[PDB]
Amino acid sequence: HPIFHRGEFSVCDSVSVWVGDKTTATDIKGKEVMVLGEVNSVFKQYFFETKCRDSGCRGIDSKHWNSYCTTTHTFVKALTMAAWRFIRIDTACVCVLSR
Amino acid sequence: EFSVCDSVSVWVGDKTTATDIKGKEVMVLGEVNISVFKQYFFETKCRDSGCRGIDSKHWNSYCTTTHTFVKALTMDGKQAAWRFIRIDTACVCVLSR
DNA sequence: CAGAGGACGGGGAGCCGGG
DNA sequence: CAGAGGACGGGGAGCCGGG
Repeated sequence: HPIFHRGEFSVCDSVSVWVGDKTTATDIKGKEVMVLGEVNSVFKQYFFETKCRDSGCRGIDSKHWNSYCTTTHTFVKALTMAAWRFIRIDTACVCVLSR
Repeated sequence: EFSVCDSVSVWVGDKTTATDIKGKEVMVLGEVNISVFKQYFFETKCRDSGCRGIDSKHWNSYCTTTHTFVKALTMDGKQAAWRFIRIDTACVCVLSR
């Protein structure tokens, strides 16, 4: 999904990228932290990030609704400065409504 | 304000099995070392009709759970291996017609 | 190191989790 | 075990990434 060959598409478009160069982050606490290049046997730290691409979300009933596309976040462990902590990684592009 | 597709988020700390980024089933180890830590994962997914707020007249629609990839310490034979596994991460709306 | 309401959700840092 | 195209997206295991 979306099942393209069947004509499907997201309400909000996203872009996904692998992030190998991360140096600072906001942690789960809401505080800014330094993220290490490598963690221990030894690995580079990589994060899969997915952001809103781009108004309004596609396919919305504008007679009843305001809408916008926004980036939501998950929490992924990372070695940070040394502590093993949850950090905010962008993860989807979802559609939020009102009025 | 609310989502077009309602999600539920939860902490999971009892994951023994998962699908890895290759598409293959793998065993997830209880704990990982540095001082030891349990592996917990943040998982978000759809709860449940179309999505909410959609122009029904013109569009079919459904809510679906999307996934991200998170490293975890996994069993590979008699060795430990640090592999990306698939984790539910959001609920989004897919359109058609 | 010390939870949860209203119906036609709730345990572990101002943390994660609204016709 | 060695990339990318139509236009009013592209590098590192069937892997990640459509009026």
